[PDB]
Amino acid sequence: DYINAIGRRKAAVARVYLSEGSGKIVINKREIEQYFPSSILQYIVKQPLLKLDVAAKYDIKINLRGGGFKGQSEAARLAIARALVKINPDDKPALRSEGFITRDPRVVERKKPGRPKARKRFQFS
Amino acid sequence: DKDVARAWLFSLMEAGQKSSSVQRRLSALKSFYKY
Amino acid sequence: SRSLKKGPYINLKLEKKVLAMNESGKKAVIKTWARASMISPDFVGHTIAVHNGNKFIPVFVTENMVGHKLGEFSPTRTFR
Amino acid sequence: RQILPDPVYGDVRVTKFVNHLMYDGKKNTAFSIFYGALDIVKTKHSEEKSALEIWKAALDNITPQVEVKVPTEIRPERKESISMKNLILYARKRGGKTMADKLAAEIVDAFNNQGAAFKRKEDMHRMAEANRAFA
Amino acid sequence: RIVGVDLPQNKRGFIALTYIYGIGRSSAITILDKAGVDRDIKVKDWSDDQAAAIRDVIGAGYKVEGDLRSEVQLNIKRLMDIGCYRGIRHRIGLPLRGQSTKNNA
Amino acid sequence: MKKGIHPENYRPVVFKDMSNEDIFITRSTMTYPLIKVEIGRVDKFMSRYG
RNA sequence: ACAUCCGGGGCGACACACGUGUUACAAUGGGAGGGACAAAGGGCAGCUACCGGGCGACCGGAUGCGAAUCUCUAAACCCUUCCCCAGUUCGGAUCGGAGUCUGCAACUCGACUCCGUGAAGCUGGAUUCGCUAGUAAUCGCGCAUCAGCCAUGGCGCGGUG
Repeated sequence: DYINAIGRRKAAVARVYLSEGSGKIVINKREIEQYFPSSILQYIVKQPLLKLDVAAKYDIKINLRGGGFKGQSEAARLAIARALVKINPDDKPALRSEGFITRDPRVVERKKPGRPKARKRFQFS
Repeated sequence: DKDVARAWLFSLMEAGQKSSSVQRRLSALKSFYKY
Repeated sequence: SRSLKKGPYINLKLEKKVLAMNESGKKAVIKTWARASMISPDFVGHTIAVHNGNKFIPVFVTENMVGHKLGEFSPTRTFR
Repeated sequence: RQILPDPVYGDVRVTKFVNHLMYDGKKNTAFSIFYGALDIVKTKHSEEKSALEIWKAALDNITPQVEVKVPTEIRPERKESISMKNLILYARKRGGKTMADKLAAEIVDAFNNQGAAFKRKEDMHRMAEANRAFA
Repeated sequence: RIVGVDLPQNKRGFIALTYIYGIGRSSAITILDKAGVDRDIKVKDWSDDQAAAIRDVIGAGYKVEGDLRSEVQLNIKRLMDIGCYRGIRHRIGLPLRGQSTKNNA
Repeated sequence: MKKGIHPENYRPVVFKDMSNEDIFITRSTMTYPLIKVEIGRVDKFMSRYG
């Protein structure tokens, strides 16, 4: 069968379809090691499976859109955590202990008029 | 005028002898800032 | 510079005056305000008084001036 | 704020050190510098120890104890922060080819108990012991 | 040695050719490509044939060294003696490419 | 004349121009060793526009 | 004539002083080759699919789109390699040459492109300013005015953090 989930982080959106299998994580019709050629990014994406010892037990298909690499990896991690919670509701405390299921609401602040940036001000003198 | 003196020392007087009345005021400020 | 497809920019009235003087064979001074006009080979040997804002600076065109604008020889600002 | 475990060692102290090391938000560059420095450390002092153990011992060696605000005790978090900042700052000040090489040299020196960071710590200790009466 | 110029003997071709007056990075790359010498070869490693090819490409084009110096000096002298705006700006020592003074040199 | 004070190794050497096919032989103090040695405006206007 | 039309100048001059900024002084860097990820916003004489010419700015045919439909949009990042501490493969000011566009017209006084030249600058005293989390720092993208543009300014957007 299929388990559907969605994660969000900044401008990145991840839609994750999870199914029974062994190890195939396919992102945008690409392998995980080819889409994310960074050990840190791969670890971020595959964090909840390693925490719940559910690795080597599923196939995941991910559709990511928007943002950069870190935002996309965090969104994918959130989506995988939500899918795991949907599959088994008893792992919610374990995932909460690490915070994989909390939606981080931090976004880029709007630039304000009369200022070079959101908070940085001009040199008064 | 305005002394630099790290922190500002500004004064302004309006008269025909402003260049001296301002100096009197600034002398008062400098003495008060001495200690 | 100016695109080569458009050719050089030369004031038509000023050029007509210069060729009229060439055909006549006489010598005189041509008073002009066309500071942006390019100097052509037909301009060599004449005297052209170019306006600079408040007077007419006279220029005697030589062969090394061909291809330069007329305003490069009539400075507009006075400094001392 | 939350601190991510280090990808290689699973430590928060490593991530904090990289955060101190980072310029302009280039965390990948800072991580590469730190891992490289550990590599020269393990290739040079190859010592019946580990690569991260030497770094931890160096931080513990160059950490200070008391700080004159009159002397007073130091919180553990400020102690760790000042130790990391001192190590990085003197590594930057010292000469060398690459930042990884400079950091590895300073880590080795701090472990071997001599260096600019240790000199700074000893000077702070002397300035602290100078004012024992007002304490 | 090459055009009367001794190059850095331990540098690659595409950098060491820029030490000649009249050749930059782009001209060095183009010269090496037209002569058929790989640009990542040290000067000391150039064969006699390769040095001859480079010298012959430098000749027949690429006005360099004393010829370029004399040409530039002649151009500057002509510009100054024509008495144009740029000529007087060069004679007096002020910017002549539209830059505004009173704030910067 | 004074033996020893004068520089030694005054062998005969050949100077060869690599770009002029010129070979010379001398006794420069440096079977000859080989040393390789290397050795208007109107017209422009008419060309642009005419 | 302190009213009014026009052409040519000036508002762009420089002994210098002050303020606000942009680049740098490099190894946490600079080149060369390859791989990947945004959001907002604009578009009718405008953006242009796709071909052909030019090293390039651009030019010539042709297509779709008054547009969630057709077009304009990445760089920091990652991988391989060189430079190995130098006024250098750092820096890119100044000046010389040749061009492309806009416009009746680019001299004073435009933007961009291609060659060449390649300066001061080795992290800056007294002093002084900003900020407290998706913030500072750093990276690129877009818009207003607008024939063109001196836009490094103003107003916004997202990336890494």
